[PDB]
Amino acid sequence: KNRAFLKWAGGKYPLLDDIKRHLPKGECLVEPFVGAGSVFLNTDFSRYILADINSDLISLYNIVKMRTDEYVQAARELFVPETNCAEVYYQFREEFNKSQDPFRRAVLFLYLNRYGYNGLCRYNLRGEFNVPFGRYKKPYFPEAELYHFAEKAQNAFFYCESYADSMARADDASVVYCDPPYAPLNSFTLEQQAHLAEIAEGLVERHIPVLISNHDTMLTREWYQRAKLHVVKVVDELLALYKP
Amino acid sequence: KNRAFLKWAGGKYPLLDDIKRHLPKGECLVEPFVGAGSVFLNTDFSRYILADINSDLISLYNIVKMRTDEYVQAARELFVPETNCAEVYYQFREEFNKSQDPFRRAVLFLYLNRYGYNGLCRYNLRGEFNVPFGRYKKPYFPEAELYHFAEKAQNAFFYCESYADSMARADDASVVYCDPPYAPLNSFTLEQQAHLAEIAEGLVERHIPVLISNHDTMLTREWYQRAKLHVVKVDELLALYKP
Amino acid sequence: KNRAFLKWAGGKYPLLDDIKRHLPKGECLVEPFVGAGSVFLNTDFSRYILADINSDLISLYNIVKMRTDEYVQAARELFVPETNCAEVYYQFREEFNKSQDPFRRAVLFLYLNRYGYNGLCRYNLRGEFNVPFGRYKKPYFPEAELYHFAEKAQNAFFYCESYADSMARADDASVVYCDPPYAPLSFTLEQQAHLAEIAEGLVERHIPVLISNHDTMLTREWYQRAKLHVVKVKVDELLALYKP
Ligand SMILES: CN(CC[C@H](N)C(=O)O)C[C@H]1O[C@@H](n2cnc3c(N)ncnc32)[C@H](O)[C@@H]1O
Ligand SMILES: CN(CC[C@H](N)C(=O)O)C[C@H]1O[C@@H](n2cnc3c(N)ncnc32)[C@H](O)[C@@H]1O
Ligand SMILES: CN(CC[C@H](N)C(=O)O)C[C@H]1O[C@@H](n2cnc3c(N)ncnc32)[C@H](O)[C@@H]1O
Repeated sequence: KNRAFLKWAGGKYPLLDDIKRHLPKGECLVEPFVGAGSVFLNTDFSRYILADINSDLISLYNIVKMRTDEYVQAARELFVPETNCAEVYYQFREEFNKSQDPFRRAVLFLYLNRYGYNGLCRYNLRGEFNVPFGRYKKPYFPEAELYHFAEKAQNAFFYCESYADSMARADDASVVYCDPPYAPLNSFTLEQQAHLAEIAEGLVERHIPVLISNHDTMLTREWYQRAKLHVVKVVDELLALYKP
Repeated sequence: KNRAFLKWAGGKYPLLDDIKRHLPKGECLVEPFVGAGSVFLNTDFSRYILADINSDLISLYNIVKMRTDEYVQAARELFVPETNCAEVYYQFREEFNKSQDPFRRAVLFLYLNRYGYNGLCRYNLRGEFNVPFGRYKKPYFPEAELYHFAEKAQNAFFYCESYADSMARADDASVVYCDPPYAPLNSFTLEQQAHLAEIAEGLVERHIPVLISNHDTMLTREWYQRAKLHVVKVDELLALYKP
Repeated sequence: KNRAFLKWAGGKYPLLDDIKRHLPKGECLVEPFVGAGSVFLNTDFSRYILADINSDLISLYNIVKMRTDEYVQAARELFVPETNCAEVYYQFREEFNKSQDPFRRAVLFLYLNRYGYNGLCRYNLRGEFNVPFGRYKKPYFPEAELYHFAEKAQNAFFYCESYADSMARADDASVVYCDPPYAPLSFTLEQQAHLAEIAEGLVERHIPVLISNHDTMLTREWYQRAKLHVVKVKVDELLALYKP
C-alpha cells in the first residue's frame, strides 16, 4: 500500500480495501475532497480530476507535479537536525505566513506538516497558519512518496474549488469518490452534507456512479437513503454507492 | 418482568426493582411521563393515570386499549418480510407524515418504531417523523406484549398533556411516579426540571406521595433537596417524597 | 508530603515532585492563583505573596493566619454527627449566604467545603454559594493541617485580586508560579494568553515564572517562548519555564 507524503486527516489508510471493493470502474476518477490523496495513490485509473477547498494544498500539489526535482531538493534542505526546535519552527512558520511566493510557501508547508502539532493544518481568523511546534524526536522526510505522487500526478489535474464545481466536471466515463469532512458524532455544514447527497442523485441519474464515505449515524443514513448502503466495522463507517 | 411493546427511551431496564423497592402504595398510580410503560406494566395498582406530551404515543395507547383485535390484526400486516427494505420504509414514513387518520397512524407508528434506526422517535422542524431506516435483520412483532398492554389498560386512562396538568389529577388515594427527560451530564428545560420538584413539594404536603428518578448530579441533588435521597449504581438517583 | 486543609480543584497535587523539580530558587514565591496552597505548603521560601480572585478564600486565609486559635476552636464544633444531614447542611448554607460577619462566614465555609457535594466551591447568578449536600460517611476535620497552614502563613501575605495585579508585585528576588484555571479539552482564552504575555515581560526583567496547564494545541501556542516539559499522568500535563 503506497503512502501519502502528507500527514493529513483521512487516508489514515484502512478502509482502502473496502473503498476499492465498492469503487466502480471507469476511465477517470474525480475526487472532490482529495486531501492526502491515498485513494488517488492506490488505484489505477487512466486519468484523475482532484480537488479541494484548501488552496495551499492544491498549490503544493501543482508544484510537486511540474517541478519535482527542484521541489524535493529545496525541501530536503529543511529536514536536518538544526531545524528540530521551536526557535526554528516559529521562525519558518512566520516566513510562511509572510511570503507571497508559492514555491517557498510549498517548501515551508511540508516542513510545518511534519514538524507541527499532530500534523494538523489550521488557520486563525486572519488566515494565518497557527499550528504550534510538535516536539517530535525524528521527523521523516518522505522522499519515496514525493516521487511516487509526482509520477502518478502526470495523469491528474488539480483544482482548488468547492465540491459542487468539481463534481460538475465529471462525465460518462467518470467515477466519483467523495470523502467529505465527517458528519457530527467556519467548517462544513449540514446543509452542505445534504447538498452533497443531492448532487450524487443527479449524477447517478446520468449514469455517473458515485461512492461516498462517512460515519454511520442517523444523519448519514438520512442523507444517503437512496444509495445502496454498506456498514464497515472498526465507531462504524458507512459507504454509500450510487450505482446506475 | 413483562416487556413493553414499544422500544422507547431508556431503554431498557428501568432498574425496576429499585423503583418498586421505594415506591409507596395506594389505589392509583399517576405517571406524568409514561413513555414505554415499564412501571405501569410491572405493578399491581387498582388503577392508573398515564400521561405524556407526545400525542402519537397517547393516541396509539388509546387505540390499543379500545380496539385491541382490530389493531393487532392491521399492525401484523406490516410485519411481513415484503416490507423489510428501504423502499418500503420511506414510503410508510411519508404515508404516516401525510395521514390524518388516527387509526392508520397508530398502525404505521408501530412499524416505524420497530423498523427505524435504533428505535428512536424524532421529529424535524416541520413536525414530520424523521427517523431513517434501521436495516434490522428480523424485527420482532410484539403480539403478546400488545395483548398484555391492552388487558392491563382496562384500568387505565391516558392523557396527552404536560406534567403539571397530569400531576393535578392526583388525590389522597394516589401515588406519583416521575421519569422526566434526564438532567444533563424544544427539549425539557432546567426551569421545568426544578418546576417538577416544586409541584412534588406541594403534593407531598397535601399527603400525596411522589417518587422521582434522574441521573445523580449537582443539579439533581439541588432540585430534590427536600426528599429522602437514595443513590443507585453513571449513577441513578431516586428522590422519595414521603408523608 | 503536607496536605491542604481545603478540598479544592488542583489541590490534588500528583505533581509534585515535577513542579519542585522545575521551580527556580529565590527569596519570595508569588502565587497568582493560590487555591488550596499545595505548592506553598510544600516549599521553603523565606516569604510568600499569595493571591486569588475568590474573596471567601482570601478572607478565610486571613482569619486562619491571624486568629488561629479561636478559629480552629469554633470550626471544630461543626464537625460532629448531628451536622451530617441535609436539614442542617441547608440551614448552615443559608446562614453563610445571609451573613455579614467575616469570622462566622469563614467558619461556615470550611463546613460547606467538607460536607458539600464533591468539595465544590460554586456560586449562582445572585452570588449565593449553591453547592448541594454531599452525603459523606464521616468528614475529616483538618485540625493539624489548619495549624500547619497558620504557622506557615506567618511568612505570607494574602491578596484578593486578579493575576495581573499580583504578578506586578514580584521583584528581583521573586519567583512566580502560575496554576491558572485549566485550558479547555469563567476564565477566558483571552486571559489564558494575557497570562503568558505578562510572564514574557517578567522574564525580560530577570524574574523567573513557571506555569502549569493541560498539554494542548492552545497551551503550546501560548507558552511558545518557554522551555517546555511534558508530564505523563489521564491527559498529559504541561509545565512552562521562563528562565533568565
Ligand atoms: C479531509 N477530508 C475529509 C477526511 C475525513 N473524512 C475527516 O473528516 O477527517 C476533507 C477534505 O475536504 C476539504 N474540504 C472541506 N470543505 C470543502 C469543500 N466545501 N469543498 C471541497 N473540499 C472541501 C478539506 O480541506 C479536506 O481536505
Ligand atoms: C422517556 N421518558 C424519560 C426516560 C429517561 N429518563 C430518559 O431521559 O431517556 C420521558 C418522557 O417524557 C415525555 N415528556 C417530555 N416532556 C414532557 C412534558 N413537558 N410533559 C410530559 N411529558 C413529557 C417524553 O415524551 C418521554 O416520553
Ligand atoms: C483552582 N485553581 C487552580 C487551577 C487548576 N489547574 C484547575 O483548573 O482545576 C484556580 C484558581 O484561580 C482562581 N482564579 C480564577 N480566576 C482568577 C483570576 N482572574 N485571577 C486570580 N485567580 C483566579 C480560582 O478561584 C481558583 O482558585
